[PDB]
Amino acid sequence: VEPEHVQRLLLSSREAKKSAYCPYSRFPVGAALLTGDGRIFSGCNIENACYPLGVCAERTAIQKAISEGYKDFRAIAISSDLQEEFISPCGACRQVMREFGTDWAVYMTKPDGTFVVRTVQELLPASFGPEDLQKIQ
Amino acid sequence: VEPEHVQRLLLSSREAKKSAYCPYSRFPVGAALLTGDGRIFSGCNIENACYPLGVCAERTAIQKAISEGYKDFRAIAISSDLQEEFISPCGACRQVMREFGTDWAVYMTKPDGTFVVRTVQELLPASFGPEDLQ
Amino acid sequence: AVEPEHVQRLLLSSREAKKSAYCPYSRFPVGAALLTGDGRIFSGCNIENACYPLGVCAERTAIQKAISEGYKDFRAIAISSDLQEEFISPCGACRQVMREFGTDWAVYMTKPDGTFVVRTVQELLPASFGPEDLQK
Amino acid sequence: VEPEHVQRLLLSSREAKKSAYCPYSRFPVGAALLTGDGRIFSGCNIENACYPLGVCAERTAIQKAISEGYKDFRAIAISSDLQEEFISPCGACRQVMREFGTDWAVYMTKPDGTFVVRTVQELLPASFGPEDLQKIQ
Ligand SMILES: O=C1C=CN([C@@H]2O[C@H](CO)[C@@H](O)[C@H]2O)C(=O)C1
Ligand SMILES: O=C1C=CN([C@@H]2O[C@H](CO)[C@@H](O)[C@H]2O)C(=O)C1
Ligand SMILES: O=C1C=CN([C@@H]2O[C@H](CO)[C@@H](O)[C@H]2O)C(=O)C1
Ligand SMILES: O=C1C=CN([C@@H]2O[C@H](CO)[C@@H](O)[C@H]2O)C(=O)C1
Ligand SMILES: [Zn+2]
Ligand SMILES: [Zn+2]
Ligand SMILES: [Zn+2]
Ligand SMILES: [Zn+2]
Repeated sequence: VEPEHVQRLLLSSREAKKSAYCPYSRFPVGAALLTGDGRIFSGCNIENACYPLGVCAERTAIQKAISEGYKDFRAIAISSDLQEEFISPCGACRQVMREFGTDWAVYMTKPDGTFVVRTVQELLPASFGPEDLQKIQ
Repeated sequence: VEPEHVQRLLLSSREAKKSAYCPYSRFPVGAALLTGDGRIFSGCNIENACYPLGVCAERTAIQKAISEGYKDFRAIAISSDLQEEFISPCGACRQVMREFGTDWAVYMTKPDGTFVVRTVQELLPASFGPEDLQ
Repeated sequence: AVEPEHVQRLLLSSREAKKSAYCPYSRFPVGAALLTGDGRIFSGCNIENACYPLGVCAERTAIQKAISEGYKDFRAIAISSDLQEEFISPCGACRQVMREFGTDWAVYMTKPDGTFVVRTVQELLPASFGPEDLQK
Repeated sequence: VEPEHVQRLLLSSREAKKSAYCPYSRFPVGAALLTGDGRIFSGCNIENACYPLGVCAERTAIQKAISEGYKDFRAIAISSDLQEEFISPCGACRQVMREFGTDWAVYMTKPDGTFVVRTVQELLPASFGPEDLQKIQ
């Protein structure tokens, strides 16, 4: 029913959630990042005794990709155990997503397979970015 | 919000920028928060040798306000030295703002005094929030 | 060292600061108070977020408050929590922020009964990364 | 001459530095993490226009490992272009390392291959950790 790449995205994010390290919130989250060439990098939240030091599924996935040399992203899907709410990315992840482009898709899903799609631009209007430090020239 | 407050808020934000500790970016930023009862808490960005450990002006101000017992905010103004564009809050700050409501105002200014106003909701659509964990 | 008077003021201040803690997620309130060179005290408490990574520790709330007011000379900082049988220790992120402003100052890790362990920033963060590494 | 695992760590850390996304500080850092079963996970610092949203090499590597299901870490090496100074992990990274043990090694290096090794414990004494949050005490 859904395009093949969307199927891959949803399945990978749901699978990625199994590796979540969240003994404090018991709120497992998984993510699957799709690059331009078709490769997928997965991620999950990894908390810390000192809450502020944890990391979200999206950034774990984006950080993995970049460390591997991939900066061209097409889309990223997110999965959680919230059955009645589309899992949405926090502002911090939106900012990191934005560092690598505003024109890519974020699939906010539910366990049943349903989802909402918004671009990074829509998720982060009038975004602060590289231009602020006059880095685009 | 009362224009009397808006002005005091905008000035406080620029004044706060003078304390900025940003020897790495050399991009100082100030912010001023207005609570529901008219009290104003300001803040500035404080960087660190290891970049990830720095903090933004908005959060410095919000964190200050909360530590003083205030959690009901009406607006927050931001000021920087960037001439070409209105200084807007990074996603992390938008998420901290959201933690305490989506209906308040964010004043994104330019050094000359002009600005654009947007609510926390408009800056962080379809947000993740407290209700996700309740 | 630091006079028992300032230490008591720091101690009472951190404990009092802990009352404002915003921590509905962990329900682990923490308070902190730092002493500047001129004797002024600034306090803070942890402030969490629905998305855990966006919270902040009590020490950084205090330090950032101090700096925002123009103070960057610290003599000592005291931390307090509800942990009965354990001295509350600052996390690594806070130690690194403390280090940005010196390594020779004192950190007081306390218990709810007033007992404490004191260590310098240098001792809590040895062979540290710092501003000097970016100059060279 | 160093033990094979040390050579691998040193070399991987050096190679991972090439993927560093650090246009703001222009200070590239690489890290390599050795797990108990011998697998190595690399990472690099990934900055953001808004400085606070950046991530260090050590955590990029640790998060990669955990996302893949590895929590038993044996050692991690760090590399930078700092010629006459062993690159040291920031306090934030030492806290993340500590979440997964205090008794493993950290190799702080220089480009010439020389290094200083300390355990997580020595780099983060009287640390705050998971047990401080245990329900019963
Ligand atoms: O969309 C997202 C919302 C939240 N989280 C993670 O969920 C836990 C609770 O905030 C934390 O571990 C937090 O990082 C994500 O990883 C993604
Ligand atoms: O030494 C300290 C240890 C932890 N914390 C705070 O405690 C909660 C649980 O990690 C989080 O809110 C965390 O920030 C401090 O504020 C100080
Ligand atoms: O809206 C804002 C944009 C950026 N910053 C700060 O500016 C520096 C460059 O990213 C960093 O110190 C960053 O924290 C703020 O304080 C507020
Ligand atoms: O040991 C380390 C010290 C610093 N960093 C990174 O170097 C840049 C300067 O703070 C930042 O990008 C910072 O994250 C590392 O990744 C490792
Ligand atoms: Zn996030
Ligand atoms: Zn910010
Ligand atoms: Zn801390
Ligand atoms: Zn680090």
